[PDB]
Amino acid sequence: AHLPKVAQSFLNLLCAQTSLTFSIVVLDEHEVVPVARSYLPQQDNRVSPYGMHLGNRLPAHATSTGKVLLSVLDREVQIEWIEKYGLKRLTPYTITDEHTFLETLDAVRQSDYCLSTEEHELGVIAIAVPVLNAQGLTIAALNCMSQTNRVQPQYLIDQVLPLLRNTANELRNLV
Ligand SMILES: O=C(O)c1cccc(O)c1
Repeated sequence: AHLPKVAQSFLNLLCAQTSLTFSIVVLDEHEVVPVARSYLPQQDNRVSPYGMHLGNRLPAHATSTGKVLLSVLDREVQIEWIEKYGLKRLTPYTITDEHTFLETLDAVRQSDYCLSTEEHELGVIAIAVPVLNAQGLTIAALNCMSQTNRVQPQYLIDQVLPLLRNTANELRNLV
């Protein structure tokens, strides 16, 4: 896929609303790649953690995005994926057990969102949702990253998640 241009407007929309950082993320093998991000120069600075700036590749098993994108696959394909690349711990909170990681991916499947709190880098939080195409294929993930000292976990649940779901929903018809 190569359609990050029409999405740039929705992301700035979500940021001007909430002062946070939104992105579209693509799964490549075992790392996930940001392909668009919300940028408003009048209020956002250009210094950002690992992966909040566009370009950087992060491991799938520690990001809210990456866990969302693995939940779609079948269980045996997930298993064959955890076998290949493994789960290297990065913070005191990374999911490194296998039975635990499968039961998360099944819960992110059923529930359609993933909140990951400090599971890749200390002081960073994110909520992600799947972004589908017309055919219903999961094609990317849309996520909201911030620092745990500025945003509380239920604001992400109570407020961001509704907006996230509306925005994913209106992309579906355009991609
Ligand atoms: O959970 C994420 O998608 C995420 C995004 C950026 C940095 C990070 O540590 C995690």
